[PDB]
Amino acid sequence: GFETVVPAPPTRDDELRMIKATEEQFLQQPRYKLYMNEAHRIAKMNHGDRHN
Amino acid sequence: MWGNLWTEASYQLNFNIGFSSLRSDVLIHLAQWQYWWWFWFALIWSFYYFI
Amino acid sequence: MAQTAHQNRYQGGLCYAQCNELFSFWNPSIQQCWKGCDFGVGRVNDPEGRIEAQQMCKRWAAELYWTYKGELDTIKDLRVHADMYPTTPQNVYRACLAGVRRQKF
Amino acid sequence: IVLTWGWSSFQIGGYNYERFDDNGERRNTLYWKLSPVEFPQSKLWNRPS
Amino acid sequence: MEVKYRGPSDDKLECEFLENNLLSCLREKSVQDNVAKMTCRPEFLVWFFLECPTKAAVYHDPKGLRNIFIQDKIKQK
Amino acid sequence: VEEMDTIQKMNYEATVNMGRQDLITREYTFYSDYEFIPIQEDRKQQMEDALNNLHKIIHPTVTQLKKKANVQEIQDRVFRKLQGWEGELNTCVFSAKNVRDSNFCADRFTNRINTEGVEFVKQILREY
Amino acid sequence: RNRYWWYRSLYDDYVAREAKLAFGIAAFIWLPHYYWGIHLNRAFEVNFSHRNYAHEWGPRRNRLAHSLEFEQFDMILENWQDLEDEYAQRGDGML
Amino acid sequence: ALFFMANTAISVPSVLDTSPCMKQMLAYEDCVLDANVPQQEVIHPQWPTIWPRLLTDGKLLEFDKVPFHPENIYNYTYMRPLTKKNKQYLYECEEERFVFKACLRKVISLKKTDKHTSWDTAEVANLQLT
Amino acid sequence: VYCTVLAYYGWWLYDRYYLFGKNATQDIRKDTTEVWEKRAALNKRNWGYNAHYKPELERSMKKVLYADPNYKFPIEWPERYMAETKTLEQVMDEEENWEYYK
Amino acid sequence: VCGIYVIHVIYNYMIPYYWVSTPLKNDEFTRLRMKDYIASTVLEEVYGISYAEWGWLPHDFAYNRMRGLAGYMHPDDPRAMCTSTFHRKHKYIEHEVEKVGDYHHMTYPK
Amino acid sequence: MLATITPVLGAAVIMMAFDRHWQTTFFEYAYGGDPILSQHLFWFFGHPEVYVLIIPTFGFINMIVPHNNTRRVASKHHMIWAIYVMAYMGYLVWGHHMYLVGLDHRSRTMYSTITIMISMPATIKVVNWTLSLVNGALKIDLPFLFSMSFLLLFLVAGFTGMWLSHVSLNVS
Amino acid sequence: RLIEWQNESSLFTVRVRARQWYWIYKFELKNFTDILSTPKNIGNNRWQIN
Amino acid sequence: LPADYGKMPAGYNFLTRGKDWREYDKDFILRTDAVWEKFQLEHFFRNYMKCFFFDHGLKKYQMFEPEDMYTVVFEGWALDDLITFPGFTPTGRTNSYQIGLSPRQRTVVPTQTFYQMQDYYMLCGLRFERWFRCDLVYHDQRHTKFDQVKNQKNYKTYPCYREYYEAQYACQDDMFDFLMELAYARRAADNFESDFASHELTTLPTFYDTPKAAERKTYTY
Amino acid sequence: PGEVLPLRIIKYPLGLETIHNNIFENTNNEGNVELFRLRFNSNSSKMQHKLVQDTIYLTLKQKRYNRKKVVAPQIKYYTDLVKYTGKPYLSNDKLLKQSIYDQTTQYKLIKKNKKRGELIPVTLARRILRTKKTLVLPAHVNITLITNSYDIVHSWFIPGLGIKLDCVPGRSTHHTFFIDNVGFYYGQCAEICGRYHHHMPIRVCALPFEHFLLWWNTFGLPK
Ligand code: HEA
Ligand SMILES: CCCCCCCCCCCCCCCCCC(=O)OC[C@H](COP(=O)([O-])OCC[N+](C)(C)C)OC(=O)CCCCCCCCCCCCCCCCC
Ligand SMILES: [Cu+2]
Ligand SMILES: [Cu+2]
Ligand SMILES: [Cu+2]
Ligand SMILES: [Mg+2]
Repeated sequence: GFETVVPAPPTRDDELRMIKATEEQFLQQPRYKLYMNEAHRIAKMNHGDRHN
Repeated sequence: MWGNLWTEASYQLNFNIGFSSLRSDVLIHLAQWQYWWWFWFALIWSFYYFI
Repeated sequence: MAQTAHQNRYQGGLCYAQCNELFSFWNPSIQQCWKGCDFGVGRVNDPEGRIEAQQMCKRWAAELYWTYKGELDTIKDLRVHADMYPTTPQNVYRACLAGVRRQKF
Repeated sequence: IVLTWGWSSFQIGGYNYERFDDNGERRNTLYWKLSPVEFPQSKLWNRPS
Repeated sequence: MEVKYRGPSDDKLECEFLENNLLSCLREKSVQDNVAKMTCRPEFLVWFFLECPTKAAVYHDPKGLRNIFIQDKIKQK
Repeated sequence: VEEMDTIQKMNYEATVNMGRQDLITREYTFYSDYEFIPIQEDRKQQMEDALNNLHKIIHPTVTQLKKKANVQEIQDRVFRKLQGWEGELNTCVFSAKNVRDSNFCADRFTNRINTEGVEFVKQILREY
Repeated sequence: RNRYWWYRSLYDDYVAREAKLAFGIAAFIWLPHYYWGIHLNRAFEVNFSHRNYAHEWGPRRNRLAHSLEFEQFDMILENWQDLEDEYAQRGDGML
Repeated sequence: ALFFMANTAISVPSVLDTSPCMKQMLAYEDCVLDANVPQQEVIHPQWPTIWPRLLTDGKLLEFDKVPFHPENIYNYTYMRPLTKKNKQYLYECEEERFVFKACLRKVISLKKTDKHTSWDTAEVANLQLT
Repeated sequence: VYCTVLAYYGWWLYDRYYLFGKNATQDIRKDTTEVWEKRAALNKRNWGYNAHYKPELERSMKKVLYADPNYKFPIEWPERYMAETKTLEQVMDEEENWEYYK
Repeated sequence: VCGIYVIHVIYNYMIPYYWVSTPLKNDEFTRLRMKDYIASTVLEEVYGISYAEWGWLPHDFAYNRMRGLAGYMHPDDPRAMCTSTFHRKHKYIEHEVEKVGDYHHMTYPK
Repeated sequence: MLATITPVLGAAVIMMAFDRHWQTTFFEYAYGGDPILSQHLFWFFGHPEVYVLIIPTFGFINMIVPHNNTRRVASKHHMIWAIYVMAYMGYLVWGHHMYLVGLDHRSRTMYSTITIMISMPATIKVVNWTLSLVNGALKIDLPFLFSMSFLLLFLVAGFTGMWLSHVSLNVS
Repeated sequence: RLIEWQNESSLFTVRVRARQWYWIYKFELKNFTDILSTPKNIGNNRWQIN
Repeated sequence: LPADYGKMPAGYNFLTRGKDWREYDKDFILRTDAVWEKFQLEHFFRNYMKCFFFDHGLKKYQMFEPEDMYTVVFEGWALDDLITFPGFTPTGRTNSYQIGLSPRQRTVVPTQTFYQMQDYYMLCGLRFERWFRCDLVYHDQRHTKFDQVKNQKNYKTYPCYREYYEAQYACQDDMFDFLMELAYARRAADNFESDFASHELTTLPTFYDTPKAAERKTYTY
Repeated sequence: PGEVLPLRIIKYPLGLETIHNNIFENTNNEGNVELFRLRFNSNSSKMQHKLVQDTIYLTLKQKRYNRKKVVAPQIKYYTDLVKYTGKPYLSNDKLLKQSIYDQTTQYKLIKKNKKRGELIPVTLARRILRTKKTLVLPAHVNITLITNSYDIVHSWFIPGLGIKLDCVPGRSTHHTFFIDNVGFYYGQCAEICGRYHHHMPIRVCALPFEHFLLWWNTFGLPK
């Protein structure tokens, strides 16, 4: 149970890239899949897919 | 009485008709609500009169 | 969101959505994250505005909880996880900083 | 009995109380801007409750 | 708050107490509190100007204050 | 310690009295209890030295870990082995007849810590 | 609207004449209640304004009075120190 | 509900603060807060004269105090003399302190005379009617 | 059509609650960069941070001192609400060895 | 309506009461927080302040705004989340507050 | 309603007797019991008791007015549905007798909402009485005058009781 | 909205115990410190903790 | 402006003695009712901060606890528990300030575990159990390494202070006394809860029960 | 029961303190942080000492007013020697003057025959609402009231504030308490409790924080 290197807090460019990635992943949710915004959402969605 | 600061709040007389005091926010809200509750009956009241 | 700027979370915009996605739905840290979104509205893009917003987060954490002078300056890890609750000024500061990071424009 | 008395008596009473009795103020008070207001009559005595 | 009104007391004993406190404070603060023991109570100073208008007016008057200072110096030897 | 004011004297008396709870209650003994020969003072010191030697090995690893979960996991992994050895020691010391038996059991426990405990701890820390 | 629909909606019973006559009288019986309620609402607002002022500026005025009294003492102290300087010059001729 | 109260008195404004030297007092207090001085006696502009020991040794009481024993830093704050940093950052607030003291002295110089015929109805001029 | 309108309103509420991220992402792309920058500038508030004294007096020394870009406050604003973590002797020693800029 | 209300109550108040009945080794506080959140925080609370003008005059609204900002100061409160902000002006007229976020203290509306 | 509620009251009072004379500690907090359970059981009996006390008088007024007015009652089916709805909703409002004992806020909101919604079935009765009093051949009788007195008293009592479900007023 | 759900954010705590036919009010020791650490509104709505 | 503007001159005594105050007359504005308002100020103070009365027998200020109007008026002759007035502040400064809520304190056992219930009984039990665990760890080291040391050199705060204060806040003194009786009964026998606990073998699995607990958490800036 | 065993290995809890981002409360003399502890039972027969009661409270017992027999003069000693004996009475101008009357006679005449009228305020007519102590609290601030009862259910009922808190045995109910004005409120018990259900009065004085602090330092701090 080792640990990984913690990178320094991101600069503004890295924050903007993170925001862009989050919004692009937000755009991918089908409108007929009613999963709320939460930390586990994506995980839940994956689970749901497998369940289906 | 706390010096000349009259901390007393009720001053409720005998044959009192309403709330004991209106120095608290809850009772002020209740008094205003009751007055305006009695305001909104006119038409209904008038209706029954004619009946 | 009694401490934030907007009546409902939908007026916050994309930043509030990212704050919701950051923590689990029962985690009260989201509200603190929302305050970060409030601190970095016209400040994130300005190079010194970002530092000002981080200072605002530090002041907010110091005002919510009793804090010591060096306490918020010696945090080893500023990363947050889903189950991070605002039980300490360090957690409040981390949530506020994460909210600041997610404020585009 | 049904309409005129039940819809004007309390307003008349409050108006007379403020006009003549100064709403029952204890006048020996210092600063109006720092004193609570003696409210006019607000509990209707012509309603059963 | 419902604060009632009562004018300045001008009571003989109360104003004597307040004036003794005022004289002690004047003697202490005139030497930047270099006394061995300081008995001045600043708060009562406030009350001296709230309940002894006659003595306050005497103290403001230069001749009255000069007389008070001379008598205090004689008392203190 | 004599010269002090009333408040300081009362505080000193309080601090002294809070440490004599062991003294006051040593007179109240129970007849029906199962007595055992206690671990001797030198064996106590040797066991504490073994524990400090264990803490010497784990200190850099736990102080270089920034996650509380990892440190708690390291603590739990060692504690199971230590608890098995402690159970063996408690059984063999409670069932002891003389001080020689208690010394034998304490020495066995200390030797287990100093021989196998350090090896197990080193393996865990290398894993982390 | 629909006269037939509104003339037997209330449990097939007709009270439309009394409903029609109710509006005219009901248009005036509410005026004293409304005006006195306006008076009461203004009184409540004034009381809340006084509560806000006393909560905020109540403590501040007491500090201002405290500073006024301290300033009176300061003026008296300056005059007393001038007298002390004069007595330091005139060691005992002042008395 | 929506219009249950049927009226809202927006005409009545906030009570106007008509204190003599309130603005100067608040300005001086803000300035002193900027200095970040542990002693609270500095709140009064007359502190150098009322508590002169703040500039020499800080002994403002002759052991007649009840703030508990000196076990933590937040004890005997008035028994702590002003340091060089405190003195500097208080000197930076000297003009506002002087203006406050001048306002106080001018207010003290105001006396009630016989030409104040509007004394018995001074509430209206004080703007107490809303 | 009343049932259809009620169903549409219910679906709108459900979609607003559950697709908040997608809706906000779509809304953020309906305006260009300049418009969003202007809106952000209009909504910029201090929120009570660094609300130190603002000199309104014309002769105030702190007015010129604050106009100076090299002015150092005695303590940083976020540190004005944090408990001291050093002994009183250390505090007094540091303050007595302190020296003013300029 | 009554049946829907009762089903809503039993969904989040009765049944979740039985989820945790013993002390938990892992993330006990997390699980207890989950159970409590799905019950303590209700939707109506937000409206209770989103339309505060229905009974709060301007000055009473200002005083209750400072009071609410004080009373919901604690960060670890999921009920403070999902509650409409107190950093708002009275819809009819606002006396104390000139701008929404122009304060001298972060946790005080003035 | 009495058939539904009688066993609960019987169990509550039997438990009280056992607690008094056998020290079963049913309502003693020290070793497991809870005093609030007694209030829950008693009021679950008690509110339906007041409803079973009041409904037959509603029956009394609904017979005299049609008898003396020489016309059918305004709507008998709606009055029957109103009393049945009041009876059914009387089982979910007992907690308005226990607002201050420290019930969870969800329970208080449920009890208050259902208690306030009682005003709608009760208004149906008043409207039906008023509509049954019009457009008919009226014969003034002593039972009729007693019915009018009942109508006034019930109006006042019902309005005042509706006020009591306003939780903030109920605290005072 | 004003008289409930605010237990966490309170200046200090008082315990009211109702024995039969008189009341008992208890102030815990911590309250003392809680009364020493109280922000004060100084100047133009600026708060200071001593 | 000199380069030393704002620098305090050496030996500055902050003294205003012999100073011309006629130069500041343009830096402040006094309204026409300044003379009237001043009096009002004094009046209010004289009747608001005067919760003490001068006594002729003692010739000093005395006071008593807050009392109702009936007792002050119709029992003024029968006054009990008169204490000499000590002053609002020790140094005579002003204390009339508007107060607010101080910053909260860190929580070890959150209140949000049981917050739907207005009555804190399960929360009281939980907090006391956590404190009792911490105490079972440190109870016998208190007088040698913690608050109860003889000399302040080795003074350290007891590790369970925060949990103790949380448990005290959540529990009334009666329930706290019951729990202290239980704590004594379990500390006399040295009954650690881990010696008996087995219910984790009869509890449903959860995502939080994974063997790799440290790697379950995803960290993100 | 059983025994305190000869040796116990105790895990030091980690992360209970986050004051300065340190999760190791303990450190030995060598400087190495400690994860475990050894506890020994030296004496196998001695009893274990009871937990010392840390809790210390300022307790105010508010009971109904007790009738006086005589008006005792104010007496201050130097000890056992009367330094000053006086008969103070609070004058209408707020001065503790020396009374020229017989205070016992005034007390007994008020007790016997006092003038009353139809429209007499509750301030001047207190017969069931009198207590010997007052609960003093600050105004415009938040107080958590923990309500509980020793024996049976009572109701702390303040009509002026329009509040009522049910004190229930075994229930430590937390209430928020905010008073937005300076006020002296009387109150009663509003849950049937026995003989003195009627005579169970309450007096709560909400004061500004300066006056509350003066009361706290003068009457609360000395315990
Ligand atoms: C049979 C008698 C009876 C009846 C019919 C009712 C009917 C109602 N009661 Fe009553 N109640 C009691 C007897 C009764 N009650 C008793 C004995 C107690 C004591 C319990 C205890 O000791 O705690 C009690 C207690 C009690 C309480 C608790 C008080 C407290 O806790 O001590 C409450 C509120 O929570 C309440 C409410 C209601 C309501 C909403 C109705 C509704 O059913 C009323 C329905 C009527 C309407 C709402 C329609 C009104 C008609 C109009 C058209 C209104 C317009 C008219 C005008 C404006 C005048 N009741
Ligand atoms: C929910 C419903 C409630 C009401 C339902 C019905 C039941 C109650 C019925 C009451 C009936 C009236 C009783 C009171 C009668 C006196 C009125 C009174 O004193 O009111 C007090 C009010 C208020 O008096 P006040 O000014 O002293 O107010 C009280 C003031 N305080 C409280 C401060 C002390 O007085 C008036 O309103 C006086 C003016 C009206 C006078 C009317 C006189 C003429 C009557 C005409 C009758 C009809 C025509 C006849 C023609 C014949 C031709 C031949
Ligand atoms: Cu009921
Ligand atoms: Cu009782
Ligand atoms: Cu009782
Ligand atoms: Mg009850």
